[PDB]
Amino acid sequence: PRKIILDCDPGIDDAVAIFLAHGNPEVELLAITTVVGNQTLEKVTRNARLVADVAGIVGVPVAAGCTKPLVRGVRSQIHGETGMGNVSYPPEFKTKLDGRHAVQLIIDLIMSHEPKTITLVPTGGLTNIAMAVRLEPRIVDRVKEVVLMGGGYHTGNASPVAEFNVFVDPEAAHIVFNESWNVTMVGLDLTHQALATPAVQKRVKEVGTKPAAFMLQILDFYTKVYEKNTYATVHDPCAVAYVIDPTVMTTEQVPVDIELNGALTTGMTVADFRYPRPKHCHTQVAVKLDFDKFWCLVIDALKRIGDP
Amino acid sequence: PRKIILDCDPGIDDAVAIFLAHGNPEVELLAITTVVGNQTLEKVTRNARLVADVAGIVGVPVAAGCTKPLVRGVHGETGMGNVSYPPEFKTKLDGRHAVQLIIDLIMSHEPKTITLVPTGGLTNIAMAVRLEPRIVDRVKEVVLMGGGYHTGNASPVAEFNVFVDPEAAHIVFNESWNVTMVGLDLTHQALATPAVQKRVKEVGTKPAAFMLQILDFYTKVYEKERNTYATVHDPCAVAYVIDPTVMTTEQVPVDIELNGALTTGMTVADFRYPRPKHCHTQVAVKLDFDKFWCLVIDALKRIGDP
Amino acid sequence: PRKIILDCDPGIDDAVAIFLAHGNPEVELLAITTVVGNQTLEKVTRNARLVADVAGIVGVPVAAGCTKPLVRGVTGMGNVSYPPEFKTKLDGRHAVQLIIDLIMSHEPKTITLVPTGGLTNIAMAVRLEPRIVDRVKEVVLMGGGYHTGNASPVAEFNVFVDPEAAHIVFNESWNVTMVGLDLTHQALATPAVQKRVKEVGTKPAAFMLQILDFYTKVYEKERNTYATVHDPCAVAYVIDPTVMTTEQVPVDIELNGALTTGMTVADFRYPRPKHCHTQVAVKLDFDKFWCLVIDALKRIGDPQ
Amino acid sequence: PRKIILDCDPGIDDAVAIFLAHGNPEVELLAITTVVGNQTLEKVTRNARLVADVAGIVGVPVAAGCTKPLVRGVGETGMGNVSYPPEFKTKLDGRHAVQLIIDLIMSHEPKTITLVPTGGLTNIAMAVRLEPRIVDRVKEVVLMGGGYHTGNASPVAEFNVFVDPEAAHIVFNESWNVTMVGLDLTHQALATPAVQKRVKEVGTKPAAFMLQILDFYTKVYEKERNTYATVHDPCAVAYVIDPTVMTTEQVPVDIELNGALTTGMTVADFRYPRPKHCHTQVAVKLDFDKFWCLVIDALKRIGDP
Ligand SMILES: [Ca+2]
Ligand SMILES: [Ca+2]
Ligand SMILES: [Ca+2]
Ligand SMILES: [Ca+2]
Ligand SMILES: [Ca+2]
Ligand SMILES: [Cl-]
Ligand SMILES: [Cl-]
Repeated sequence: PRKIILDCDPGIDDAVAIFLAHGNPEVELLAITTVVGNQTLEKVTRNARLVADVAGIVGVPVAAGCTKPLVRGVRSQIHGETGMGNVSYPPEFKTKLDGRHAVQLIIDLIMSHEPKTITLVPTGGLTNIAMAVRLEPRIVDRVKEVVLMGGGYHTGNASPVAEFNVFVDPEAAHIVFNESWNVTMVGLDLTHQALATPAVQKRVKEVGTKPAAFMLQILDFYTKVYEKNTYATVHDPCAVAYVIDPTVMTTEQVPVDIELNGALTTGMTVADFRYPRPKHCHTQVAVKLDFDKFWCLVIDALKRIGDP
Repeated sequence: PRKIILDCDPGIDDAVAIFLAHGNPEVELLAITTVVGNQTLEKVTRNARLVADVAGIVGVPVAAGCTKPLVRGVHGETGMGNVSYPPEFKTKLDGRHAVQLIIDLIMSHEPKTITLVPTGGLTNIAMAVRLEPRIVDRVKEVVLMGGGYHTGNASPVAEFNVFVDPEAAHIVFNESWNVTMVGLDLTHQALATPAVQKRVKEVGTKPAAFMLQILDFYTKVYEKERNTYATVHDPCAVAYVIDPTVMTTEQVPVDIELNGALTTGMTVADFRYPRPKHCHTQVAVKLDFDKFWCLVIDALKRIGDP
Repeated sequence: PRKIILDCDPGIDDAVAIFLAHGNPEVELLAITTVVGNQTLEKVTRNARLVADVAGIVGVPVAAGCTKPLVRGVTGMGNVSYPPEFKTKLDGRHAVQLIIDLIMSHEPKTITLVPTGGLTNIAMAVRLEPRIVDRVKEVVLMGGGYHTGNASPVAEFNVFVDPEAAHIVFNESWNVTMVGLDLTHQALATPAVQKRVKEVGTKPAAFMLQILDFYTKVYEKERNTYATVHDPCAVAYVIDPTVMTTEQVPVDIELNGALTTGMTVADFRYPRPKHCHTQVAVKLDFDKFWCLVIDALKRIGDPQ
Repeated sequence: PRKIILDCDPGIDDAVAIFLAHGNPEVELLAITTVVGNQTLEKVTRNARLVADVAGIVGVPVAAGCTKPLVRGVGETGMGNVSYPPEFKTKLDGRHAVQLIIDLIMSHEPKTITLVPTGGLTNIAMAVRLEPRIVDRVKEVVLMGGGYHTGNASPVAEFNVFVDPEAAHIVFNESWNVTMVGLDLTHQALATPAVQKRVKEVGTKPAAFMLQILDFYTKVYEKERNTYATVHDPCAVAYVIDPTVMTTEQVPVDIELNGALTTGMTVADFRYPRPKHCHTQVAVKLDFDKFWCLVIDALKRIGDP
């Protein structure tokens, strides 16, 4: 399997990504690390433990990371005051909180495993990844690659041109996108295609298990968020899906940089589609989703998880 | 006919726009005004007089405008694209600065009858707006070639006409008048394919040969910027004035980035929903390719050999 | 006398500048041109005509200029009332065109531009007729502040209200003297100065005292100091350059910064450049400055 | 003694700061941590170990920190014209400077450690974001950097802030108390011929080391000067030793990150009315004779180790 670290801020779609990464046999979750986002670090960390309980994830450290973006002030109409819809939390989690800061855990894991065996899969702001890069620069060449859900070369949500994960910590994104490692940006241009349509939702329900139920409950809290004018798009699992099977989406190799200064455009992932296209480029952007293959991967992972 | 003022920086694109405006029966050129860009004001004013000579354009003042952008600073070519200048131009230069000519024409003509058609940097337009604010409500509308909501050429995200004077663009886009942005998203479709160039060649007149010669010169000069055939840009704005069904448009808020490290000069269009009901700006989307080239070839035919 | 064009946004301190320019014989006022500032162009143009009425200024065109800054967004004078009709007529020309016309029609190097408001008219004139730049003698402006701000921690009002226009002016090749806040915060209207103004005993003196009393109330309330009169300092420099010290240093205008937009950035590092077209005013000769102001009020007297 | 951590990029100024902290009885060095600046992290770390050897500093961990700024890109022998020894006596702690800083602050009682940065603020900012509890636990920060009316790296920016403006913005916008000893203060710490002769008369190896390297860099950087050579970084240590060595003013101070001309400026708001609360203050006027007395005294107390 491909070993991954899932760095996230759950978050309903982060939860679906955790389910996909756990249930699919082609990826091995080495850790779930959390970062401040559009819920406080405390809240998304509680949510990550909740998702890990529901999916019965054992043997995988869950470590809390950065409580604040690098430079920007902290930034919930999407995922709830909870971060996880209207779900009931247990009195007690089975999933313990690792004692390490996520940044130290990411470093420890990368430095102890063989080179080029871990893929980083960030699906929140990039603060933890950037901190780890600056605290231990040797991780950059040791990582296999980075596949992040974030950005948008021609679509914004947080602003006309910026996507939330980059927008909440542009400086951290700038750090991640300007290191020499290979980066795949699974941005809004891709993830707006990952539609949780009624048909897809019925297939989710036909699994008939506690995680499928949890998922559709949080997902129609999400669906009523996205109605108020599309179906819920489930962004973050798209990044995990690419690690499972890169043919699930097309990509294009182009330069991508992060705007830090502009009054209208801070947080933009500026992708250069001009000619000539670079024949060697460490960044690529995702373009077209294979919708059927993607939803097949998500439903297969739910079936595999069963009822822990 | 639609009266227009063509503010430009020829430029092969601007030359084709001038031919289209002059040849097409539905446009009345009131002036050709020139502006600095990546070429100097003096060079493009010489080019504009060459274009006017070749098309036989009489009775239309040609006026030189701003020599520098508002705030920003800033080979082997005989004449324009290896077409020599005559020893002296037949077309004279109007004595007035383009900024003053634009004001004078707008204020002296009845209201809501003149369309401004900028196809270079927006410096003259912005100067005229700040010097005589009454022109804004008096102008029918503005149809400019420039910008790009998901495209760039000067940078990954900015187009030349906006990039060379972002401040002037910010002025033009933030006035209350109706603005149609015919950006690179649209003009990338106006490809001068081999079949199109054969039809141009078959017009068989000196302006057609002039257009093809200069287009070829610039197709070779800028070969490294393309993955397909040469395109023409600026005439698309004139075409929109002639027949607005030549392209589709979407009403959307558009603003100009002025202080981005990577994005200065970007036309930032907000496509998010909900889209505002009343937008004074719209962006051009899809070109009617056959109709566009039919208009261009028709204008050349009608110009004939002056 | 040195011919000047006084470009202003009255404004009590602009009023004092107009009085100084009119009353002192070393300067010849060719025009008073107005520009939008903190008050609208219409309002400061009414104020300029009022000030011209009060001082009996005749033969000097008063021309209204730009209604808006280049790019940025935006019961007579203090408590004096306007007359029902001004004696001073509003010129028909836009200030930008009047500035161009005067410069092009006079011999080269005979006119000094004295801006004491936002620089919008000056910048427009520069871009519309670039020949004025080499033709102007120099520019002496009240604006900016190399180590002092008021509109922000680091920006002065006149530059802050139109940074792009200031950038245009400071980056042309003509000679620029920046009389900024570092200098003008010294031009204090102390009780002794106000008593000497009172004792001139003319209607223009009493006008200046009334509006500067309106000004002292707001400077005590908002800055915890006596009233400073900024704009006449720039006129004073044209009258007599020994009224203040200057230092020749590069100066540029910040346009982008989140904290520093509008700042006049002066480079005091060594080595200094041998050829520098900008200089900044530093130390005011207080007694000489206020002497010049009082002498001009006495010369105007109670005018025709 | 007041416990400090000296986070630095030696650097002859930093060397004098280290000598002053080591020789003066009022301060106790808990650690010397290094950060990239104008010279590479590797180089200034070799320099720090050289300085520690020369001063005979034992029992004080020397730890290498960040090799790059947070966001921005980056006859000499060893240090100036002093060659390194074949092996240093002073060993490198194995911890990253950022982890040593956190460990020291978290293991000591609250409000007993003063951070004294004299290089880019990258390590400090990283430690803040990795372990936010350090911010309330630190007694205060006294940094050499910035310039409210003076620049060297640009017309308005000082090198330490300019090399990592983002890390400065982090350090200046935390709630802890910050004293900025900037160029407006330090341009006064002149090393006049009188001072240099007195330093020479101390007659020790550290004194000759300081004079030799300062002379080297004074010649190399003398067209950028209108007067004698200046020491900068020890002024922050001097403040910790005796706050009356310089005057201060409480004013808001922020860091410009997106200016065309002004990125890296410490923007100090001197306008009235001054705010209710200020957690930052700037140094203004130096007690010249007391500062140089303190430096020469530290050199005498160190002796020849
Ligand atoms: Ca997420
Ligand atoms: Ca053009
Ligand atoms: Ca004024
Ligand atoms: Ca010690
Ligand atoms: Ca240092
Ligand atoms: Cl003269
Ligand atoms: Cl000075």
